[PDB]
Formats: sequence, structure tokens, C-alpha cells
Amino acid sequence: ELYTKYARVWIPDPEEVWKSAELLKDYKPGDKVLQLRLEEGKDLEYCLDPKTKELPPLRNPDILVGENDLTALSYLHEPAVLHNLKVRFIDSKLIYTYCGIVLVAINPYEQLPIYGEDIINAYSGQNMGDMDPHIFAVAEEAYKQMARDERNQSIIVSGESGAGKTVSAKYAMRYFATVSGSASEANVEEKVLASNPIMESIGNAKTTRNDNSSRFGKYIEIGFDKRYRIIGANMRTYLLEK
Amino acid sequence: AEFKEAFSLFDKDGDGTITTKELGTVMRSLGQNPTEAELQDMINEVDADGNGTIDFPEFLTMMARKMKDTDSEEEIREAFRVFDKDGNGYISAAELRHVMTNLGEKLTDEEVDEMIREADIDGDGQVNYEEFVQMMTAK
Amino acid sequence: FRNSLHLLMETLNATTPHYVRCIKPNDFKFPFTFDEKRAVQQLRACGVLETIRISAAGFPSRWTYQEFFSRYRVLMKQKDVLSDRKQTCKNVLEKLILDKDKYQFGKTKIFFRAGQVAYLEKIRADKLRAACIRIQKTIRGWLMRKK
Amino acid sequence: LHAINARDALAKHIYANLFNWIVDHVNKALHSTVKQHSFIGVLDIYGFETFEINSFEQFCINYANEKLQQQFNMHVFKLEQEEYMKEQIPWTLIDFYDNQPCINLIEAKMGVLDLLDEECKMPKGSDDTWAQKLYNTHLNKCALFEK
Repeated sequence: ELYTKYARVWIPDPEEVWKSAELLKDYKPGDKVLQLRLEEGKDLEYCLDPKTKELPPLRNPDILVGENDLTALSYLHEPAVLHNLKVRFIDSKLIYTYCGIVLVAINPYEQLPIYGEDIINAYSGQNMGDMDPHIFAVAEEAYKQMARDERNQSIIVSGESGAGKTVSAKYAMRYFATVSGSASEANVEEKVLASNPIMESIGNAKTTRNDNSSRFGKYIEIGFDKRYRIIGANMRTYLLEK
Repeated sequence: AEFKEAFSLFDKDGDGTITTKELGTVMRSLGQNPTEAELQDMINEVDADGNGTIDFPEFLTMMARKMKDTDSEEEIREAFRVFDKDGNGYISAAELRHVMTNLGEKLTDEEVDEMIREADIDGDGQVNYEEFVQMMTAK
Repeated sequence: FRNSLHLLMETLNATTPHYVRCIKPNDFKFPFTFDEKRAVQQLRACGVLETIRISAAGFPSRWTYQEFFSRYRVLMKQKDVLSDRKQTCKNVLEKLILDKDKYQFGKTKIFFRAGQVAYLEKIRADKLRAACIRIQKTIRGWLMRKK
Repeated sequence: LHAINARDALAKHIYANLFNWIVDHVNKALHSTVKQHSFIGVLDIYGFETFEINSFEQFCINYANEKLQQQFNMHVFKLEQEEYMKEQIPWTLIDFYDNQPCINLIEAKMGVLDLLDEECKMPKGSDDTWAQKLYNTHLNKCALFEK
């Protein structure tokens, strides 16, 4: 059917969550076991659970692996997403990937030369689909749909504490500042960034699993005039841990 | 293409019957080039389920039932690939062995090693597959 | 909490929303190091794997007629190739994947169910696979008549 | 016990108002004298929070996430319809996965928050009596609730 010899699957692992295996023999319907090979060479028999008779999840063919969107993948399931994101991050140093209309951002911990003025100009005025995935691409789309529809925009940044949500917001603001005909004395980014140590003191705390964790929602509204230029900002707070 | 004389060269024993597992070689001694799959399908579409041997009448009935499919296995005279897309006319000995031993009804490596005796191989490691197909069939 | 939550949703439903999901890949602040145990936990509690679980129900795999034609030109019979290349793809796909709920034909793209492009790569393998049987059978009749 | 609950209520009230006051005055340094036309807001917010011992704080976080994920589910559904229309495909081939019954179990009358708020004005209520009230009301009358 599809589980032929030399087709490859993912099996559970305690060390890497999912490990790669290849079928030594063709699966025959009503078999109890598969015959596999691992990262040394050709060892294991894999038992099939007798109450479900289910089969371990298939590996995508290599012509579809590495892609800029995850929805491109034909076998779209947990180890496929995990493996695809791993090779882009480790092998190619790529920290941004789409998932349809969702940008996934993986924290690199290192500082990368992908946030300068030259890169900002390259995203400027382009379509989202026609450029490599970036926090800048999401910012451009918000600026564009604003004047296209006469409609205010919300960039929703979510994730665990320490995943880089605050850093993602910092670069979205620099994009909006640079592209919009800059205000002189305002320089609004700098004033908003100086508000972070204040908000972190009264709104963030140490938890069992994190040293600095925000226990509220923070909404910074970036205000634009009828010639589309940065003029000010407004902070709203919600959902505080009383 | 029935032939009683050919049956009698495969009935060794003079019993009148040959083993059911010698059916594919009797078809390919008569003429016909059938698959091992087609041979199994031909046996499986008769309730020869428990039959250990076949008589010449049984073999005659099967060839008459399946005459059309079996005759299609002596029409071909040429043989294209679907390897080679460049149209170089060459294929690597590695690909050629892989198509023979991995794919389909899988020849043994020893049979492939027999077929590549005398067969020229260049310094790239490729063989003229047109000459190689002619040398296997024409001979 | 309920009152603040409604007030937030009202503010966010007056807008068009854009989505960034941030992921921590390892616990120790290590440069470009991925931990699979950490990464899988991060993705589940972020809605990513569940959103993907929904997406795979419909037609996630989308190829243009030009892309489909390029990879699969080999699977065609030489006379099923036409001057129109869009119409050629229509004819070929509806004789390689039989169930017609498995894909839909748009203006500029083909929309495929999950696992179907994988099946196309499988029958691309199976065609090379079935080509051998054809040659092998010819050799094994030749050599038997010689024997 | 009523004096202690009131002391804590006062400490919590003063902090909430002082927190608001700092936000109002931080806003006065970030305000513009030029009249606004439009805005782009950036929302910095948590995700699903799951530890090995989960309490009220986690329940509130996950409740907020269910409200946000619902808006996301609707937004994706609208965008899929627009893309489907651009290619001329039947637009009734997209299954919507509602999460309103989960939101209702949390926030409707006779829901988890409501029964909690009821037990909290009883002068002999407890966590144990609340737990039994949850079982009597919901267990096996809803499939999103287990014990």
C-alpha cells in the first residue's frame, strides 16, 4: 500500500521524542510487527499495539522538506512539523517559518545581521508571499492592509515567557518607525522601550518555571495621522494576576 | 501455444502430471513470457487451491481462459525506459542493478552479476542500455 | 477577569489581527541549540499542532499546473500530453488518483487532500518499479528457451 | 477569617489602582498633540500555561487563550473562503471547528466560574463542596469535563 520496503517512518524515542526508521520488509496486512533500522544500522522489530492495530507516522519525501511554509508538507503531523523546523533552524540558521497565516519565531539566543536598514528596505512595499518569512513581512502587511481597507490593525504576539515576544514587538515598531516619515523629537520607539523596565517591575514576576514572567496582557497602540506617519502611542493593560 | 511434447519434457516421471510450481517454467518453455504475478493469478482463479500437481488438460484450460493476457507476452520486441531522462542512452550500473534487483519481481544479485559478465562499462560507470537489452534478448 | 477579557476581545474585534507565535527551543539559553522535548511542549501549548491538525482535514497541499507538470511529465503516456498544459494535468491526475473527492481543480492551482502528493511520489517510484518487471520477464523467457 | 479576606481585598484593590495610575502617567509621555486617524496595536500576551499542579491562575490563563483561539479560528475560516473564491472552488467544503462549548463550560451560568462565585457567597462553602457541585452539575452531562 504505502508501507513498502525502503519507505521511512517515525517511531517514539525517550531521547529525541521521535526517531527515524526504515522498513526492512513490506508490511503485510494483519502482521503483528514491523522490521526496522535505526541510526546505527539494522537492528529492531517494532511491535504494533493490538487494541488499535495502528501504524507509526510516515516521513515526507525529501523534495518537500525545508520549505518556507509547513502546510506544503503532504504528511502533516507532529514529527513532520518538528523535523522540518529543526533542519531550518540548525542546518540553515533560519528562525522564521510560516504555518499558513501564522509566523513561527524560534529564539536563536545569538544576534543576527537580519534586522538592519538594508533588509528593512528590501521588505518595504513587497507582498508577504514573495519574500522570505520575517517579523518585518508581518509588519509590512499590517501597514498595507491599514490604508487598503481604512482599518486599524492588531499584531498578536504569543508564546511562553522568554520565547522572545518582547524582542518581536521591538522590531515590528522599528519597521513602522522607519517606513513612515519619522517624527523629530518624538522618535516614538525610544520612549516606548524605556517604558518596559517600569511595566516589568509592576507586571512581571518570578514563577516556578520562569525567572521573569508577565502576569498580564500589554497592548501598545501605535498612532498614525491622515498622511500615515508615526505620531504617538497608547498603552492598554488587561488580565492582571491580582 | 499448447504443446504436449513440451509438457512431456516437464513430466519427467511419466505420471502425467507436473508440479504446480513448475507452471511458470512450462509456460516459458512453450513460448510465453508471463510475470510470476500473472502465473499466480492464473492458478488462483481456479480452485486448484489444494492441487499439488497439474495434468496437461488442466494446463490447457488455463491457457485457453487466459490466452489474451498470455499472448500479450509475446508481442513486445523493443523496450524503453524512464530511467535516463537526459537521453544520454546510458545508465549507471548502480541504477541498472537497482531496477533489476530492488524493483518489481526482483532478480537475485547472482543473476544480475551473470548478465553483466562481458558487458562493457565506461569510466563514468555507465552501460549502453540499448546494446545491453539487445544482447540479453537477441541471443 | 471575565470583564477584562470581554473588553480585550471587543478592542481586538474592531481590527484585523496578525499572528506571531514565539518558541523557546532550549532551556539553558544556548545559541542555535534545539531540544525536541522542549520544542514539542512549546508547540502543543501554543495551538500550533492543533491548528495544523485542522488544516490537514481539508485541502492543504497546493501546486500550480506548471509545477505539477514539471515533476510528473514522466508519469504521462506520450500521447496524453496536449498543447494545453493545464488540461493535460486534468486528464493525467484523473487516471493516477481515482477517487475524485481527493482533489479539486482551481483557476491557477490544484488543491490536494493530505497524503496525496506523497502518493504521487509513491506512484512515481512504483512506475520505475513496474518498468523492471516488464524487462525481467522478457529476459527470463529468452534464457529459458536457450536452456 | 473575614478580617483577613478584607485586608487582602484592600491590598489587592490599592495595587490595581496604583498599577492603573502608572499606566495613565506613562501614557502622558507617549501621547501626541497631533490628531490620530488610525492605529496598529501590538498585543504581548501569554499562551496555554500547564504545570504539574494547576490552579486558578492557570485556569484563568487558559480561559483567555480559548477566547483568543476562537477569534483566530474564525479569521482563518474567512481567509480560506477568500482564497477558495479566488480559484472558483465550492466554498462549502471547509469544516469549521467550533470551541464555543468549552468557552460556555467555563463562563456560562451553571459553568465552572459561576458555581465558584456561588460557593463563595455561601458562609459554609469549601473547595470540596464546590468540587462535588461541579461533578453533580457537569460530570457525564458534558464530554469536555472529566474527573
